[PDB]
Amino acid sequence: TTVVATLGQGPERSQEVAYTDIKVIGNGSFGVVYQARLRELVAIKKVLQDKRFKNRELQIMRKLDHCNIVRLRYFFYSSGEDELYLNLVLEYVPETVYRVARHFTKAKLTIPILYVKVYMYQLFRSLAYIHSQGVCHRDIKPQNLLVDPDTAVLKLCDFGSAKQLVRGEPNVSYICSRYYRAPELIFGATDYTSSIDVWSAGCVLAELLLGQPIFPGDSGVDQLVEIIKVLGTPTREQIREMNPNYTEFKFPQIKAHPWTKVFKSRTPPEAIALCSSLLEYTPSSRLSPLEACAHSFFDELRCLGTQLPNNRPLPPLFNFSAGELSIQPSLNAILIPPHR
Amino acid sequence: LLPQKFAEELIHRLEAV
Ligand SMILES: CC[C@@]1(c2ccccc2)C2=C(CC(C)(C)CC2=O)Nc2n[nH]cc21
Ligand SMILES: [Ca+2]
Repeated sequence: TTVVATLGQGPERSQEVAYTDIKVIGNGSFGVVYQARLRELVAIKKVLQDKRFKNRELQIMRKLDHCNIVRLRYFFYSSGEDELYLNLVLEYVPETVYRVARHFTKAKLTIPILYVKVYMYQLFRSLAYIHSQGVCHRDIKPQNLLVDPDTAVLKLCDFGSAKQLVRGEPNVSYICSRYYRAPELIFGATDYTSSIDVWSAGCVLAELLLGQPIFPGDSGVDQLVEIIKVLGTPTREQIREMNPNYTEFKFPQIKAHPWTKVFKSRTPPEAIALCSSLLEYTPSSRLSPLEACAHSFFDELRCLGTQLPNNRPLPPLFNFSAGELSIQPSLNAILIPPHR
Repeated sequence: LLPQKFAEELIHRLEAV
């Protein structure tokens, strides 16, 4: 099939595009996700859109431009039977962090620590950027992290849950994928911040170190239970920061599992340290995304001459825009290694 | 959704740990 579509980036410029081998990759009322070939493979998300309002995902993507965010190549509209569909044509990336992790778990293997570092730096850098653009992703999970199998480039994708969190506007609590859902959301907070993304990113990191989700809850309440069996019962003051409607209950006091006893032997200490700095009950005690990029755990990526395990160059890690260097300038000396 | 209902559920699950 062939269509005239609008360029994803730049001024409103039209381009005739032609695609074939259209196959459903995923269904659901959240939209339909196809894969097709243009001759490059591409992803197309078809979603029903109320004609009277802008598409939230489209506006966010047209506003982000970063090497660690999936590119919107084109978009076009469609009808069928006021029934309007928006079609987002996105850059196709062969793998996801989820697919890679499952290959390692199926093979009963551990992901090499260097790739954990390379991937998680890029996630944290991408979160720094989108947060600086006013966008909270709200669905950070391995299945939404695209990775190139060869270059180790990581791109965040699926902004269908994403939202600008405006101070004072209530937002939906039952958001994110459950294993990665921040505890304040499980407590039904509506005034949460973009630090829910950092909680989710901490869950990914732990998952890459463990070989399985850190918090595998089978329901909303069991998710809080899985978190508590690791972190211990939140204090009343932590509950107060999450949702003050719960400060007056008597929750049972469960001891924390020591962080160094949560992870396998030979897990790097700085990896454990970073996890504990991200996986904090109180949202404002979680590291900022840029703070996580500057963590000691990523020191290997800043060392002159560090290379990928398949002996290729590291992907772009230090080509910071002027905006990025303005986010938390006091980390700039750490973020930019001396050798520039 | 009611905090008392949710908290009571949570307390019962935590007690079983
Ligand atoms: C084609 C759609 C896809 C995706 C869509 C939504 C979330 C994550 C990834 C996707 C893949 C490869 C895959 C994991 C085998 C299947 C798949 O869903 N790569 C992509 N690149 N851009 C979009 C994608
Ligand atoms: Ca459980």
